[PDB]
Amino acid sequence: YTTPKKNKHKRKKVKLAVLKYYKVDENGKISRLRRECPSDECGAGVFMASHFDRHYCGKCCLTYCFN
Amino acid sequence: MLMPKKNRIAIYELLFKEGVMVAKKDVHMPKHPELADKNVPNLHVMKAMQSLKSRGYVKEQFAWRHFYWYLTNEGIQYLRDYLHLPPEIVPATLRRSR
Amino acid sequence: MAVQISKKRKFVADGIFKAELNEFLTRELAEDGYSGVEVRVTPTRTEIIILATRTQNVLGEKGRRIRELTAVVQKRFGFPEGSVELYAEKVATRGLCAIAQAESLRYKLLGGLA
Amino acid sequence: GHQQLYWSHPRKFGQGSRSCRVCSNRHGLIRKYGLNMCRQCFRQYAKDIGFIKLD
Amino acid sequence: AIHRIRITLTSRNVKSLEKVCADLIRGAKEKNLKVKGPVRMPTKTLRITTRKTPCGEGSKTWDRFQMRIHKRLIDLHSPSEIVKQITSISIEPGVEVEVTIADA
RNA sequence: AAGGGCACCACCAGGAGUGGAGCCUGCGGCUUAAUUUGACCAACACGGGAAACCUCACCCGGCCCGGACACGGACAGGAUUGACAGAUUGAUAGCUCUUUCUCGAUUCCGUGGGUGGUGGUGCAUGGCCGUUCUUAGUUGGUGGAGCGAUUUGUCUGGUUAAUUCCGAUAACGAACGAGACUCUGGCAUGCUAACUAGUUACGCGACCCCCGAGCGGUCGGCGUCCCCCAACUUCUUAGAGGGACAAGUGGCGUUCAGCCACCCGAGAUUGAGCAAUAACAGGUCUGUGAUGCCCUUAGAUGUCCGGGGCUGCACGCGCGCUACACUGACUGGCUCAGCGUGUGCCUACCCUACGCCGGCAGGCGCGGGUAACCCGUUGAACCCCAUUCGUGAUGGGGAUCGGGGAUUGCAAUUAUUCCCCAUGAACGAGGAAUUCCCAGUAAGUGCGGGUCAUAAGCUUGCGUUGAUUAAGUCCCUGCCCUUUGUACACACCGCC
Ligand SMILES: [Mg+2]
Ligand SMILES: [Zn+2]
Repeated sequence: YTTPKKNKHKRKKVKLAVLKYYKVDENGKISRLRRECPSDECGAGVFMASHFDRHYCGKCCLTYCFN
Repeated sequence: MLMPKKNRIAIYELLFKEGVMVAKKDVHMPKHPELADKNVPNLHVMKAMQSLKSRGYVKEQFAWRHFYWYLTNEGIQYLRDYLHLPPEIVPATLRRSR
Repeated sequence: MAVQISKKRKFVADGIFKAELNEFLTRELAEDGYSGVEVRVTPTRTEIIILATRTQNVLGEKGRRIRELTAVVQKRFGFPEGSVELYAEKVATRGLCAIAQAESLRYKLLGGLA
Repeated sequence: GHQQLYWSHPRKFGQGSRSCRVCSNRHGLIRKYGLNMCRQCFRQYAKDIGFIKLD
Repeated sequence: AIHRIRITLTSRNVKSLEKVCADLIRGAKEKNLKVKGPVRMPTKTLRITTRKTPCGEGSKTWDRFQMRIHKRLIDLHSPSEIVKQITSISIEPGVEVEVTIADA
C-alpha cells in the first residue's frame, strides 16, 4: 500500500438554506430574481443558475453566456 | 439502491400482477425484457427483489443465470399497502377463476 | 427459411432447454421428490410433465406452486401466452428412482442421521 | 462510475463478449452448434442435451 | 380442392422416427391417398470432442460425443383436398413434423 | 532366487524419426513495476492457455457500491441525486475544485449484519479426471483347516487374448471384471423406397462428321412430378432383414477344452466406446449461484475504466514446423477425395456462386443456402505429363532485415493477419543418447472441426499415395501366476 496520492477528498455538499430567491415589493408583486429555464422539459417551475458569466439550467443543462 | 420511484412501483405492480419474477443475472443489461417501456434497468430489477428477499416478502431460486423470485403471502399484504390496496386484488398465481 | 433455425442448431436448442429446465426443477422441487421431467413438445403448444413422488406438494394450496412454475418457465424461455402447461405425476416405484433415493438420503443426512 | 464509462469498453467480439450460459465462465467455451457452453459444463449436461457416447 | 403436401419428420432415435413414418403412410393407404415412399435423408452426425479432464492435467484423454439427426420425407398427394383428410400427425415425443405444400 | 506365461507405452528385424541447423511454441533461469498462476512414466502446442483491449487473475493510476436488512441519528424549513462552464485529470471521471442550479425520501452517517472475491488451503472436501491397469484380476454365503490373523473355494495339468474354458478337486453354490454388449468397416444386382440422389432409355438440340455411316461419337447442354409429361434402383442415400459359427475338410491334442493348414466365402481377428475390488495425501478451490475454514470488504483481494505485462533474452530443456536437395526445385499442361461447417436468446460475428475493377492481397454490385436443394460434380495436395536448371550453399533453404500496399478492430508500436519488391543466414543427413509403429499400418500429402472481429507451425477428425521388416523372445525395460527367502510393512526410493 502506502499509495503516494493522499486519500482523495470526497465532496461534502455545502448544506444550503432554503432557496428564497425571489422577492416582492409594496405588499407583494412577484419578481423572480433569477432566470427561467426556457426548454420544454425545464418549464417554469425550475430556475437557471447565475454564474459570474453564464446562466445554467439544472435539468435542461442549457447555458447562456453573456460575452 | 437509488432507483427512481417510478421504476420501483413499476417493478412492484409487475411482481404483483403475476406473483413471479424472472430476471437474468446481468447488471449491465440496459433494460429488463418486461418493463422495457418503463426504461427500468436490469440492475434495478435484481436489486429491488434482493431487498424484498432479505425482508422475507419473496423467496428466490437461481438457475444457471436467471433468478426466479416467487411472491409470498408475507409479500401479498406488503405490496398491497405499498400500492394502497384493500385485501381484494390478488396476483394471478393466487387465484384463477376462483 | 431464413427465420427458422437449422436442424443442427434446432435440436441442440431443445436439448439445451430440457437440460436447463431439468436443472431449475432439480433445485426447486428437490425436497418434494422431483424425479424427472418429460417434455412432449408439439408444434402447436408444448407441454411439460414433472415427475415427483409427492405430487400434493409440487401442487401447492389450490395449485399455487404449479401456476407459479407455469408462469416462471413461461417468462424465462419466452414461451407464448397459454401455449405451455405443467402436469405433475406420481412416479411409480419410488425406490427405483435413483434421483428420488439420492434426494431422500440427502434429506436424512441433513436431518442428522448417521 | 458515471453512466459514460462504467461499461464504456466495447465488447462486440472476443473472449470478453462470450460467456458460458451455465456458469458465466469465459474459458473453454463451445460455440459450435449454438451451445455457448463451458468445456466442463458440457460434459455435465451432455446426456440431457442428447450428446451420447458411441465411440 | 387439389393439393400436394410434403411431410418432413426429424428426430434423434430411429425407432420412433421409423414408427411415426409407418402410421402416416399406413393411415393414408386406408384413406386411399397416393403416398410417395418415405425418402431417407442422410443422417447428420454432430460430433463434439471435449477433453475428458476438467483440470488440464492427465494423459490427454478426449471424450467423443455424437448426436445423430435422422430426417425423413413423406409426400401425401391425393387428388382431393388433403388437409381435412389428414387432420392428424399422431406423433411421439422426440420427432418434429413440418407440414409443407409444394409452394414452399 | 527358481519355475511358467505376456507387452513395439520392451527388445529382436526394420521403417520414420528426435537429439545437430533456422523458426514456432511450452517450461526453467535471468530480467522487470509486473513479466499473474497451476502442473515437474502419470508436468513442459497441458489448464482446451492461438492473451493488442476484454480475457486477467500481475503492475502503475482513476471512477463506482452493484454495503441487502434491522436499530439509532439526520431530516420536506430538505435526507440525498445529477450537472454547464472554467481550472484539474491520461480522459467529455462534476473524481476533485470555484460556481450555483437541480433532484425529492429512492438516500446519507454510526452500530450489528450482508454480499462479492480467477484471494489461501486439492494436505479440509464434493464432482470430474489421470494413474496403479486395460494387465486379468476381485469378492461374499454355507461347508472344511486352523487358538489366531488367515487359508480352501480362487487348483497339479492341457488350452485361451482372458481364474478364458476342459478337467481333477474339502469344497458347493454364486457375484463383478473378461466375454456377451453399443457404434463403425467390409458383402449383399435379395426387400422398402426416393424432381432435395441418381443411372439407363427416349425426344430435342450443339458440334465433329461425312466415305456413309446414323441405334455414329461427345456433352455435368435441355426435356419427359412443370404429374400424366419415361422406366428402374445397378451406382447415392437409410431402414428392416440376412451373413461367419472355428461352420466344412485334413492333421495334432487326454482325441476333451482347443490349435495349425486349406476349400468355399465380402469377410475365417476392422477399429473404437463402456470397462471390477482396493488405492494415490496424483491434478483440479483459475469451470460452476459445488463447498468448509481462513483472509479482504469502500484508499476493497468486489467491480469498472486507461496504460503496460503475460511475448520481455548471456543460457538449459521438452512438443513440433521447415530443410539440407536432381527419388529434386522451377514453369506450364493434365487429373482424382472424404469427414464436415455454414446467418447467432443474450450476441454485434455465417458459407459463398456470378459479373466488374486491380498485378496481388483485396474492393464494388448482384444473387443462393437455416442446407442430399446454394457454396459444390467440394475441379485439394502429393502424384502424373512436358520445360528450364546441373552437383556449386546452386533456380537448394527461406531465417534475418528495409521499403510499399490491403483486410479485422475502438485501437496493429513490442511488427494481428495477408500481399508485392529487395537481403539470402545457419543447415551438405546430425555425438552420447532416445520416441513411435505390424496393413490400407509407418511415412509423404493436403482438406475440414475447435480456437476464430483478426488468425494455425497446435489439437481433433478426414481422405489421398502406400511400403520395409516380423508371426518371435524374455536379452533390456516392465506386467501376470506359482514356489522360495526376508532383519522389509512409509513396504528396496526398505532396513541397517
Ligand atoms: Mg531460383
Ligand atoms: Zn461452464
